[PDB]
Amino acid sequence: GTMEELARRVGRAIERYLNGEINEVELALAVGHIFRDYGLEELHEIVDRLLAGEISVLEMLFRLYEAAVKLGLDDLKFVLLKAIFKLLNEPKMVKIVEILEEMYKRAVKKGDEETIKLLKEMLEVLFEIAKAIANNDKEEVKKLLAKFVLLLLEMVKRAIKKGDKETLKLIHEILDIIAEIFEELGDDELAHAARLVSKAAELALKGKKEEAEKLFEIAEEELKELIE
Ligand SMILES: [Zn+2]
Ligand SMILES: [Zn+2]
Repeated sequence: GTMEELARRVGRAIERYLNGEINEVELALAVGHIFRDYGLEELHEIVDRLLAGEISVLEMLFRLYEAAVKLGLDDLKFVLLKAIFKLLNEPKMVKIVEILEEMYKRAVKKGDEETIKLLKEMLEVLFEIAKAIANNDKEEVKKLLAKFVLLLLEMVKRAIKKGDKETLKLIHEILDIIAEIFEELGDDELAHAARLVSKAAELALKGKKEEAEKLFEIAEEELKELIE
């Protein structure tokens, strides 16, 4: 079939594995069969390694995401990222990925193609965040999240000059989750920058978009200082 149903089938298989309905060998066999049915041999060879016991579920998910990036499958990328951030116990990152998927789905049904690139770059940043979390590199996670907040700031700046309103609400929700994550990581300046960007977005959405700009410059300057 189409690449839309492949992502749904793979997501259902991984969800069954995570909920405990099936085991590792059953998951490997089912996902390999799904990949072979759609003609994707490169993903099938990766799943063969999990079937052979060489690698684990998380490493296989990472390799599958890297291969899907090269192949250009987007819904598969979102499914794989959600599965990765569910294997590592982080509900907040899963919520961020869910909101990002909603924005991508809204963007693909219209002519907006500039936001697709932004969502791709932020997917790259989130993948790097997951890789740093897997290595327990807590210093790199903060820098990657700062880059993610800068990308969200770029998106909100682009959206304000347009008529989009639900984009502002989704970005505000994402920024609030990011600020909560920063607070739980024992940081306050980056959390303050995230909340400043969120406040600017909310002020622009409310109707007062003149006070939003000074907040935007203040927040971006602070983020650039804290990235170094
Ligand atoms: Zn095989
Ligand atoms: Zn404070």
